[PDB]
Amino acid sequence: YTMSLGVENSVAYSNNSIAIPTNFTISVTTEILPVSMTKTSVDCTMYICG
Amino acid sequence: LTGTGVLTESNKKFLPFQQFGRDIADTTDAVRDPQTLEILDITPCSFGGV
Ligand SMILES: *[C@@H]1O[C@H](CO)[C@@H](O[C@@H]2O[C@H](CO)[C@@H](O)[C@H](O)[C@H]2NC(C)=O)[C@H](O)[C@H]1NC(C)=O
Ligand SMILES: *[C@@H]1O[C@H](CO)[C@@H](O[C@@H]2O[C@H](CO)[C@@H](O)[C@H](O)[C@H]2NC(C)=O)[C@H](O)[C@H]1NC(C)=O
Ligand SMILES: *[C@@H]1O[C@H](CO)[C@@H](O)[C@H](O)[C@H]1NC(C)=O
Repeated sequence: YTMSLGVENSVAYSNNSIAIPTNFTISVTTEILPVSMTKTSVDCTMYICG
Repeated sequence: LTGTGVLTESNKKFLPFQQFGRDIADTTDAVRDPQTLEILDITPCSFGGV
Protein backbone atom coordinates (compact mmCIF):
# COMPACT_ATOMS: atom_id res chain seq x y z
CA TYR A 1 0.00 0.00 0.00
CA THR A 2 0.90 3.65 -0.29
CA MET A 3 1.74 4.59 3.30
CA SER A 4 -0.38 7.09 5.21
CA LEU A 5 1.61 9.74 7.04
CA GLY A 6 -1.01 10.17 9.75
CA VAL A 7 -4.66 10.58 10.55
CA GLU A 8 -6.39 13.77 9.42
CA ASN A 9 -6.84 16.55 11.98
CA SER A 10 -8.19 19.93 10.87
CA VAL A 11 -7.60 22.16 13.90
CA ALA A 12 -10.62 24.40 14.51
CA TYR A 13 -8.73 27.67 14.09
CA SER A 14 -10.49 31.01 14.40
CA ASN A 15 -9.39 34.49 15.36
CA ASN A 16 -11.06 34.52 18.80
CA SER A 17 -11.14 30.88 20.00
CA ILE A 18 -8.57 29.28 22.31
CA ALA A 19 -8.34 25.72 23.61
CA ILE A 20 -7.30 25.57 27.27
CA PRO A 21 -6.66 22.13 28.85
CA THR A 22 -8.85 21.27 31.83
CA ASN A 23 -6.81 18.20 32.85
CA PHE A 24 -3.43 16.58 32.20
CA THR A 25 -1.67 13.24 31.93
CA ILE A 26 1.62 12.39 33.63
CA SER A 27 3.39 10.45 30.88
CA VAL A 28 6.54 8.37 31.32
CA THR A 29 8.38 7.37 28.14
CA THR A 30 11.64 5.52 27.63
CA GLU A 31 14.68 6.51 25.59
CA ILE A 32 17.38 3.92 24.93
CA LEU A 33 20.87 5.16 24.04
CA PRO A 34 23.97 2.98 23.53
CA VAL A 35 26.97 4.18 25.53
CA SER A 36 29.86 1.77 24.95
CA MET A 37 30.97 -1.16 22.83
CA THR A 38 32.88 -4.28 23.73
CA LYS A 39 36.55 -3.39 24.17
CA THR A 40 38.49 -5.69 21.85
CA SER A 41 42.21 -6.06 21.24
CA VAL A 42 44.14 -8.05 18.65
CA ASP A 43 47.60 -9.58 18.60
CA CYS A 44 48.21 -8.70 14.95
CA THR A 45 51.24 -10.99 14.56
CA MET A 46 49.46 -13.91 16.24
CA TYR A 47 46.27 -13.33 14.22
CA ILE A 48 48.09 -13.16 10.88
CA CYS A 49 50.64 -15.90 11.55
CA GLY A 50 49.98 -17.91 14.70
CA LEU B 1 45.31 -31.25 11.67
CA THR B 2 48.16 -29.32 13.29
CA GLY B 3 48.27 -26.44 15.73
CA THR B 4 48.84 -25.42 19.35
CA GLY B 5 46.54 -25.71 22.34
CA VAL B 6 45.88 -27.24 25.74
CA LEU B 7 44.30 -30.69 25.54
CA THR B 8 41.76 -31.72 28.19
CA GLU B 9 38.93 -34.21 28.55
CA SER B 10 35.61 -33.18 27.03
CA ASN B 11 32.00 -34.03 27.83
CA LYS B 12 30.86 -33.52 24.23
CA LYS B 13 29.67 -36.70 22.51
CA PHE B 14 30.93 -37.07 18.95
CA LEU B 15 29.15 -39.28 16.48
CA PRO B 16 31.44 -42.26 15.63
CA PHE B 17 32.34 -41.12 12.10
CA GLN B 18 33.29 -37.59 13.22
CA GLN B 19 36.96 -36.79 13.85
CA PHE B 20 37.28 -33.02 14.23
CA GLY B 21 35.17 -30.42 16.00
CA ARG B 22 34.57 -26.72 15.31
CA ASP B 23 32.87 -23.92 17.23
CA ILE B 24 30.67 -21.03 16.05
CA ALA B 25 33.74 -19.19 14.71
CA ASP B 26 34.78 -22.30 12.66
CA THR B 27 37.92 -22.91 14.71
CA THR B 28 39.02 -26.34 15.92
CA ASP B 29 38.14 -27.03 19.56
CA ALA B 30 37.88 -30.83 19.87
CA VAL B 31 39.52 -33.75 18.04
CA ARG B 32 39.06 -37.51 18.49
CA ASP B 33 42.31 -39.38 19.14
CA PRO B 34 43.01 -41.98 16.41
CA GLN B 35 44.64 -44.43 18.85
CA THR B 36 42.12 -44.39 21.71
CA LEU B 37 38.55 -43.42 20.81
CA GLU B 38 38.29 -40.47 23.20
CA ILE B 39 37.46 -36.81 22.61
CA LEU B 40 40.03 -34.22 23.69
CA ASP B 41 38.91 -30.60 24.04
CA ILE B 42 41.53 -28.25 22.60
CA THR B 43 41.47 -24.86 24.30
CA PRO B 44 44.00 -22.27 23.03
CA CYS B 45 47.18 -21.65 25.00
CA SER B 46 46.60 -18.76 27.38
CA PHE B 47 47.81 -15.73 25.45
CA GLY B 48 47.22 -12.18 26.56
CA GLY B 49 48.24 -8.58 26.10
CA VAL B 50 50.94 -7.45 28.50
C1 LIG C 1 -14.29 23.70 19.29
O1 LIG C 1 -15.33 23.98 18.34
C2 LIG C 1 -15.06 23.48 17.02
C3 LIG C 1 -16.21 23.92 16.14
O2 LIG C 1 -17.02 24.89 16.81
C4 LIG C 1 -14.87 21.96 17.05
O3 LIG C 1 -14.48 21.54 15.75
C5 LIG C 1 -15.28 20.42 15.30
O4 LIG C 1 -14.86 19.19 15.92
C6 LIG C 1 -15.65 18.05 15.54
C7 LIG C 1 -15.13 16.88 16.34
O5 LIG C 1 -13.92 17.20 17.01
C8 LIG C 1 -15.55 17.84 14.03
O6 LIG C 1 -16.41 16.76 13.65
C9 LIG C 1 -15.95 19.11 13.28
O7 LIG C 1 -15.74 18.94 11.89
C10 LIG C 1 -15.14 20.30 13.79
N1 LIG C 1 -15.57 21.52 13.13
C11 LIG C 1 -14.71 22.45 12.68
C12 LIG C 1 -15.33 23.65 12.02
O8 LIG C 1 -13.50 22.32 12.80
C13 LIG C 1 -13.79 21.59 18.05
O9 LIG C 1 -13.69 20.17 18.18
C14 LIG C 1 -14.10 22.19 19.42
N2 LIG C 1 -13.05 21.86 20.37
C15 LIG C 1 -13.29 21.35 21.58
C16 LIG C 1 -12.09 21.07 22.43
O10 LIG C 1 -14.43 21.12 21.97
C1 LIG D 1 -8.42 14.25 35.27
O1 LIG D 1 -8.04 12.98 34.71
C2 LIG D 1 -7.84 11.94 35.69
C3 LIG D 1 -7.34 10.74 34.93
O2 LIG D 1 -6.49 11.11 33.86
C4 LIG D 1 -9.15 11.70 36.44
O3 LIG D 1 -8.94 10.71 37.45
C5 LIG D 1 -9.92 9.66 37.31
O4 LIG D 1 -11.18 10.01 37.92
C6 LIG D 1 -12.20 9.01 37.76
C7 LIG D 1 -13.46 9.58 38.37
O5 LIG D 1 -13.25 10.89 38.88
C8 LIG D 1 -11.75 7.71 38.42
O6 LIG D 1 -12.74 6.71 38.20
C9 LIG D 1 -10.41 7.26 37.86
O7 LIG D 1 -9.94 6.12 38.57
C10 LIG D 1 -9.37 8.38 37.95
N1 LIG D 1 -8.12 7.98 37.33
C11 LIG D 1 -6.95 8.02 37.96
C12 LIG D 1 -5.76 7.57 37.17
O8 LIG D 1 -6.85 8.42 39.12
C13 LIG D 1 -9.63 13.00 37.08
O9 LIG D 1 -10.89 12.81 37.70
C14 LIG D 1 -9.74 14.10 36.02
N2 LIG D 1 -10.13 15.36 36.65
C15 LIG D 1 -10.92 16.26 36.06
C16 LIG D 1 -11.21 17.50 36.84
O10 LIG D 1 -11.38 16.08 34.93
C1 LIG E 1 44.04 -49.31 18.34
O1 LIG E 1 44.95 -49.67 19.38
C2 LIG E 1 44.55 -49.20 20.68
C3 LIG E 1 45.63 -49.61 21.65
O2 LIG E 1 45.84 -51.01 21.64
C4 LIG E 1 43.17 -49.77 21.06
O3 LIG E 1 42.74 -49.19 22.29
C5 LIG E 1 42.15 -49.49 19.96
O4 LIG E 1 40.92 -50.16 20.25
C6 LIG E 1 42.68 -49.95 18.61
N1 LIG E 1 41.71 -49.74 17.54
C7 LIG E 1 41.23 -48.57 17.09
C8 LIG E 1 40.24 -48.66 15.96
O5 LIG E 1 41.57 -47.48 17.55
